[PDB]
This record gives sequence, C-alpha cells and structure tokens, in this order.
Amino acid sequence: MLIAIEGVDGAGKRTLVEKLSGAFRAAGRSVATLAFPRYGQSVAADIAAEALHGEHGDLASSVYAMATLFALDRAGAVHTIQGLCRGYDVVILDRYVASNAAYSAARLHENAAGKAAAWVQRIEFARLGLPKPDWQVLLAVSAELAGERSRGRAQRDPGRARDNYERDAELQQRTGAVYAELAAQGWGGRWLVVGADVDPGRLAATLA
Amino acid sequence: MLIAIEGVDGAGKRTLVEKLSGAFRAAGRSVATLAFPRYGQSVAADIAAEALHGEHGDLASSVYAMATLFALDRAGAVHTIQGLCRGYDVVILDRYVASNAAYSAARLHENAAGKAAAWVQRIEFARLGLPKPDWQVLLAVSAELAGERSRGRAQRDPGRARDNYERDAELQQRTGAVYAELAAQGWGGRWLVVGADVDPGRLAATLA
Ligand SMILES: Cc1cn([C@H]2C[C@H](O)[C@@H](COP(=O)(O)O)O2)c(=O)[nH]c1=O
Ligand SMILES: Cc1cn([C@H]2C[C@H](O)[C@@H](COP(=O)(O)O)O2)c(=O)[nH]c1=O
Ligand SMILES: [Mg+2]
Ligand SMILES: [Mg+2]
Repeated sequence: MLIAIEGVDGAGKRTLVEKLSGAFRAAGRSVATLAFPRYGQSVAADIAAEALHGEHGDLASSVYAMATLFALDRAGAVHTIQGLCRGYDVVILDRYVASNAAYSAARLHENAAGKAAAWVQRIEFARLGLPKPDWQVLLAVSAELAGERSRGRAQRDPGRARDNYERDAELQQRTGAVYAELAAQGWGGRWLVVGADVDPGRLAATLA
Repeated sequence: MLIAIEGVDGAGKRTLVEKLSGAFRAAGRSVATLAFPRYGQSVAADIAAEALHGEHGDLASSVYAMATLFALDRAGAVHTIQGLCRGYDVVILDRYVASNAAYSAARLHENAAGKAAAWVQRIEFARLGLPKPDWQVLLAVSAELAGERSRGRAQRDPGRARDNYERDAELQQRTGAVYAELAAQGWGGRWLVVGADVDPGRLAATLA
C-alpha cells in the first residue's frame, strides 16, 4: 500500500508520518517511509531547495522550472518506490506528486481544475510513470497556524531558515485551498482530509 | 582523450564530428561519439527541448532553469562518459559544458568572465563532477551564415523546426562572441578555434 501525506508548510506532516508509522507497526505491518524533496539524495532536489533560499539566479521565479525539478527528483526515486512497495506492507510518503499540483496552481493563482495540476498529472503519473498513491491524506490546518510553526522552526534552528514559499503567506493560503479542491476531486486517487487532532490508531485503521 | 565540439546553432558541428571521427579512425584510433542534449535518453533533455518549442509554461523564460536541465542531462551521462573514455581511444562530444556557459551568458548579456559562466563551472565541473575536456574545438562561423543553415534545415525537415534560441538572431550573435572569449581564456581546458574550411586530417593530428 502506498500512502502520501500532503498539506502546507508547517502543517505537522513529518510528525503525522512518525505517528502513523508507529500505529501501523503496532498493528504488525512493516512500514517504510520516504520524504520529498529528497534533500541530499538528488541534485534536482538540492538545487530546488537552494533556489528557494535565493540561489541559482532566476530559477525560482519560474513556476514550471521549480515543478520540473521536484518531478525530476521523484523520477530518480521510481525504482526505489517500486522496491519499497514490494518489500514492505505500507509505504508512507512525506509529500508526493500532489504537492507539485497544489503549489504550482497556487503560485499561478489557478485552481485544482486548472492547467498546472493537469500538467503535473501528465508529466509525473503518465510520462514519468510514478505510481498513483492508494491514499493521499490531507492534513488540513489553518494557514495562520502553519505559518507560525514554520516561523518557530526557523527561530530555534539555524539550519531551518524559511524558504521563499514559506515566507509567502498568501501563497500558503492559496495552496491550502487548492489542496482542499484536489481532495474533493479525488485527484490522483482517493483522499482523506484530517485535522491536527486526528487519531493515529484510527487513521491507520482507515488506511490499512 | 575527451574532445568537445562547440559553436552556435547551424555552425556545422555534427558534420565536423562525423569528419573528425572518420579522420581518427583512418589513423587507427577507436572513436566513440555522444551528443548533448541527449534527446530521447533523458527526461531533462526532452523537457528542455520541448520548452524551447513553446511547451511547459514559463520554464524557458528562466535562463538558470534551462541551464540546470542541460546540466542534469549531462549529470545522467557521467558514468557513460567515464566508461567511453576507458574503452575508446578518442571520445568526441557534439556540445558539452561550454555550450551552457556560452548560451547562458549570452541570454543574460554577460561576457565569458561573468556570473553565468562561473556558475556553470561551479555546478557542472566541481559539483556534478563532469570531466573537463582535453580539447574544446570552437567551430567559428558568421552568425548570419549559421542562421541561414538553421532556417534551411527547418524548411526541408518538418521534425527540425527552429526552437526559441535558433529564432533569436541577436542571441546567436552574442553566443558566438562569448564562445570566442571562452576560447581565448581557455575556459574548462585548452581550445582550438577552427573555421568551416578546417581540414579534418590536420585537425585530428592536432588533437591526437
Ligand atoms: C515535494 C514538493 C515540494 N514543493 C514545495 C513545498 C515546500 O514549500 C517546498 C519544499 O518542500 P518541504 O516543505 O517538504 O520540505 O517545495 C513543491 O512545490 N512541489 C513538490 O513536489
Ligand atoms: C547542450 C546545451 C545546449 N544549449 C542550447 C544550444 C541550442 O540552442 C539548444 C539545443 O541544443 P542543440 O542545438 O544541440 O541541438 O540548447 C544550452 O543552452 N546549453 C547546453 O548545455
Ligand atoms: Mg517547507
Ligand atoms: Mg539547435
């Protein structure tokens, strides 16, 4: 089973991944986890991150360039994903293809039925052959609360300064709204929308 | 030995590669050839080409995005290049890293000592670990003549329509001038500047 955890910056995704993996393991399932972008493991992922911190000239000003780098990062992990799905009961992703649709649409002021989300579908699922997830879980959080979490993280960690997307409050709000539409539409596969108070034991039961 | 053939669009590079490989083989050397971008062999190369023909939204409007895709294409061929250099006497490339420096600088109206060429050095040779060529051969041609060749090619071949860079005459002229500076500077390794009338037998002797 392939599960993707989605949502805006500072939504609590990495914590939900650890809680969910604990819940599956408590129920006897083997769990593997992977997080995109794969910082350190691909040049595409690292250049993208650096571009969001102000490097690499005009790269980050192109919406489709940034999307392409994240897609190329995932394309480098296809055989890895397919291998994990063979070896493990549950594979849990911290961000996946839907992050590219939500952020790209939001940067362009488009909705979930617009051009960017359709491009992401065409490139990543069809052309690059990335598997569609069995479940995509939207961790829906107020944009204000998520933004406070990102700010807090940068304050206490010098290696977690906010990037260009995190600093853009209105982008984060628009991205939350596109994500809600993608879930309602069942984009890429079925979605669950959960809040910050979701129970990990029940959540894993729904997904099992 | 690793040789790169460089120069503007329509300069006659692919023909020089075939003539040069013939000259080396006539002298008893095994020759392997590779052409960048590697259309068909990498997603980065294909997306870049499609972006230059008007696809993928705002991708082609970023100079650093386009450079990054060509660099990522080459990064996918590093082990291939290293393998060819082990197995063959002469490896001949139709375009290599210097194409990224010349076109990127030209798009930004920079010269060979500017920021883009320095970025290409830092990313491709140092960070990605692409081998520096033993020889880079600049096939220097009038920009007007090269532009006529590109136009002619599109006229007789429906699968060779000109791309955004080929249609930009002033970009092609600026790119020729940056290339001349890169050669004079010995950027990336030693250069030879040849004309359209260069003798392939003598050229191969110089390079052998
Ligand atoms: C994985 C991914 C992230 N992004 C964004 C969301 C974040 O603001 C940023 C870096 O991801 P991060 O928040 O997980 O660590 O890039 C995309 O636009 N597309 C993608 O495919
Ligand atoms: C290989 C390469 C090509 N280019 C350009 C030159 C051409 O106008 C175009 C496509 O290459 P092509 O002319 O060999 O077939 O992209 C770069 O800007 N950087 C590179 O690294
Ligand atoms: Mg973030
Ligand atoms: Mg061309």
